[PDB]
Amino acid sequence: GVIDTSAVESAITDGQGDMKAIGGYIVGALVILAVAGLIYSMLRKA
Repeated sequence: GVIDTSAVESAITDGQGDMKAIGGYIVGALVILAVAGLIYSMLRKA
């Protein structure tokens, strides 16, 4: 019958399992591709 010591286990128990493991790699690849776009910026002459 605890209303706070047990809460800390709840977060661990409920950390977050739902496509977060495989899904995290998919978003990471999108960020590297945006970096290549800067090369076209040379045409801007800035």
